[PDB]
Amino acid sequence: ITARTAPAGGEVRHLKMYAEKLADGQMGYGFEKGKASVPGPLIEVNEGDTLHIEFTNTMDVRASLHVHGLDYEISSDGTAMNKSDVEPGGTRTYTWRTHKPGRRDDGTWRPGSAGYWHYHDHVVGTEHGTGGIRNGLYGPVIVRRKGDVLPDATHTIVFNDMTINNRKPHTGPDFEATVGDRVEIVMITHGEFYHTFHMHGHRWADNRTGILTGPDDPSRVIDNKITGPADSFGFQIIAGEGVGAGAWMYHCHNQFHSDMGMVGLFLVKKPDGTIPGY
Amino acid sequence: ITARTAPAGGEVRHLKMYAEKLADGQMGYGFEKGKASVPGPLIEVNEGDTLHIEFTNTMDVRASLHVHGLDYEISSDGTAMNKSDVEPGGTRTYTWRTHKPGRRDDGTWRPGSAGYWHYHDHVVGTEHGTGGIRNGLYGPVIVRRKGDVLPDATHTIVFNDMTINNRKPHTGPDFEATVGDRVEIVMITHGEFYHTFHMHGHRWADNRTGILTGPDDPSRVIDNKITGPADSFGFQIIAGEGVGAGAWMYHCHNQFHSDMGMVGLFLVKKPDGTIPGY
Amino acid sequence: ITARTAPAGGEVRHLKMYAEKLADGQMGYGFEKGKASVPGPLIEVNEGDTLHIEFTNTMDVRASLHVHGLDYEISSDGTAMNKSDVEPGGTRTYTWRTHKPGRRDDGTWRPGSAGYWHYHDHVVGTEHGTGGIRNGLYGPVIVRRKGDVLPDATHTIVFNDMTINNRKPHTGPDFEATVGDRVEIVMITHGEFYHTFHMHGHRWADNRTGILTGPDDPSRVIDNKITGPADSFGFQIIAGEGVGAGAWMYHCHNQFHSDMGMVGLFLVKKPDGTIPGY
Ligand SMILES: [Cu+2]
Ligand SMILES: [Cu+2]
Ligand SMILES: [Cu+2]
Ligand SMILES: [Cu+2]
Ligand SMILES: [Cu+2]
Ligand SMILES: [Cu+2]
Ligand SMILES: [Cu+2]
Ligand SMILES: [Cu+2]
Ligand SMILES: [Cu+2]
Ligand SMILES: [Cu+2]
Ligand SMILES: [Cu+2]
Ligand SMILES: [Cu+2]
Ligand SMILES: [O-]
Ligand SMILES: [O-]
Ligand SMILES: [O-]
Repeated sequence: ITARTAPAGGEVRHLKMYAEKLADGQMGYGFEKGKASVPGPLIEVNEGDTLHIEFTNTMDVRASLHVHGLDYEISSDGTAMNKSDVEPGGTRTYTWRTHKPGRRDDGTWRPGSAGYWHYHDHVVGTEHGTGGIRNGLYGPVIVRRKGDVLPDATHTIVFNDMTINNRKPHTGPDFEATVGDRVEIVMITHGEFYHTFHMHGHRWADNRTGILTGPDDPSRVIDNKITGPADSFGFQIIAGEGVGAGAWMYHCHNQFHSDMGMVGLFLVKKPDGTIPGY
Repeated sequence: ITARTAPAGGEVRHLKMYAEKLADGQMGYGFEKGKASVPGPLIEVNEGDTLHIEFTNTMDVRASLHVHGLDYEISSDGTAMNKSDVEPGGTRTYTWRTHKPGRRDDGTWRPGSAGYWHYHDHVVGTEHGTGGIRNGLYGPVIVRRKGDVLPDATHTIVFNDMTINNRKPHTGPDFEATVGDRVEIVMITHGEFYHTFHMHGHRWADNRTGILTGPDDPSRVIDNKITGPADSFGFQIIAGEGVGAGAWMYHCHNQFHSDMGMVGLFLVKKPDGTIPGY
Repeated sequence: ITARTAPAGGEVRHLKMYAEKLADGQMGYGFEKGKASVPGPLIEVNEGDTLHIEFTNTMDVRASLHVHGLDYEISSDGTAMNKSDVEPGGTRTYTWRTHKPGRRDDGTWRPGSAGYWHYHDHVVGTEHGTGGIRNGLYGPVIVRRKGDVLPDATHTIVFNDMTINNRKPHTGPDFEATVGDRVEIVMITHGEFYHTFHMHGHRWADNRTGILTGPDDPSRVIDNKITGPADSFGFQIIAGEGVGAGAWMYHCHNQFHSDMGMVGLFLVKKPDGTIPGY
């Protein structure tokens, strides 16, 4: 493999995180005060890493951090129930652990933590984070397995109710690649709606990594994936592979949601920077 | 594998079953008159087993027994259309067969019956069982393949419209386990709604058994599964594996649905019997 | 395998196609003028084939042809944005290529084009084809991989909003087979609703072909499949295998949708042409 690959994990990483109310009314996570995003920052790690996150709630209401997929103790589940949220102005340290797969004492196979996951608030608005999530308190988490192929860039598309990334309808987000790039997309759904994520000109494997191991990988290949609230998948694609440059559309294929604004562009450029038709 | 495993099938099993109207308005299946449950009793069998069920309808309206997954002749499909429902007070013997996998004469591969299946009414309220299903006429069916790992206990979570197991909003069901137990979940959806089943602190394989065969199983690992009417999956988890004891929440992650009551507790206890925080 | 298998692709195929406004008000694709259908004709090809489709728009409104899964350049994505639709009375040649799977230069594994795909309009009603798709501008596309088992017949079932193949509620379509026939279903969903496709007495593998490769194929076996707008899968079944002849119901298991009309019959006949109960 001429491509970069993920190393074996086992680091103890540290991370400061904030929750901020944004001037537009939204709420967002950030790694630096004043630099909060919706979606929030991407956290990326290797199976075996441990992550300590000193999370500071800079808001006037309680807020929390809840993650999918990773190992955490109940003290870190981010729920009011388990006394795990954070009061206004407070600071709590959360810990996420990840393990490699392997055989258990009983001969059964323990799955690893690798995958395309995500984190979100669990206590704003309701004890399930309905307000925090609607407001933008969600972000992606990637856990890589030793050997995983690494992309040239990672992009996060979140269908949150009937928006992408909390944007006004019909305003993207667009993003750009050059024909040939190894583009990784993290796709997360939130809210009370169901969607189908469709991408013109490109397809991927409906498995953990979006990539087939080889000739024996039985995973289906698809260009259209159904998604429900708190579902998260990812894939990698070769921008324009076999199809060339262009303004490639991505959208929710729900005809109503398409019409109502859930559309963006994957702008795959030629080596000279141009996009056929423009 | 030092865990118990399912034996080869081939038995001819007999079963008596009833449909009763319950004092609280609902309708339920049972194995003994006066002991009907919503969800109904679990039927569990091995590939190759045959099941003769003498089903007696103790209600004042036609009722039936329709099963997913297993082999049955049209006389046992449980529809009014094919004359295989049951008159009030009547008694009828349904037969379900199961088979092992193996090679067909044409060299193709016939799948076996193994899986996480279910049974429900088909003629109450409408010719599609809408009333019976609404009222509680559904139950789980497990078909095991020789060698399948057996659990310490099995639990059935049914998302029926916007309830769990037909319970009142925000009333569980909760279950208890001890850190270390092998806990099997049978998850069934019924009605006119779509859901995502989420479970804190735990994850499983999105394949037939919920378990990875080993290092080569390409099955994706998830903690959030989308489900539609009459969908049915299952899985096993090691209670608290890598995360400890606690009041672990499970719910539909549809923000509206969890707000409206669709939440339960998976109480994983320390060996002293306690649950962190209480 | 003593059943017919798909050959290696590589042909350059040519195809003429029309969009016709039908007298009942719908819009359909056809291969011959005056012989348009909803669903439109089945296009079927082998990995490596190229297909040039001279598509003539016979209607009073712009219309287009957009395909899932296969390779196409941006000049052929069928969108207004990319100047790829067809004006009334106009004629445009779209091109679809397909490729075999194989190893990329970087050691990674490029998936082939094989699958159960589909094509539909992208510019009638809205820039997402909401009108065309509503009216019936959709059809199936199969891309076979060398060695794929071929069926005795293929049938296409489209859940379009709350109809099957744009039919009036409770009017089928029905299909006939003989016990033993190898029957292929192409299942496609369009519109703004979500569905579960259920079939009595039969089951299939939730992978690309609906078939297990053999004893090592980890794919789940199911009889009930969730589906969203622009989703497309297919499978093969042996009509009546292990269950006998009969009037086998297929429907959307959404209790509301089946009550509301989304039901059809798979009439599996005895060798004497009869159907148990009639
Ligand atoms: Cu939660
Ligand atoms: Cu959508
Ligand atoms: Cu498309
Ligand atoms: Cu969540
Ligand atoms: Cu049915
Ligand atoms: Cu729900
Ligand atoms: Cu969670
Ligand atoms: Cu059913
Ligand atoms: Cu599109
Ligand atoms: Cu439906
Ligand atoms: Cu059924
Ligand atoms: Cu489409
Ligand atoms: O599309
Ligand atoms: O959650
Ligand atoms: O059914």
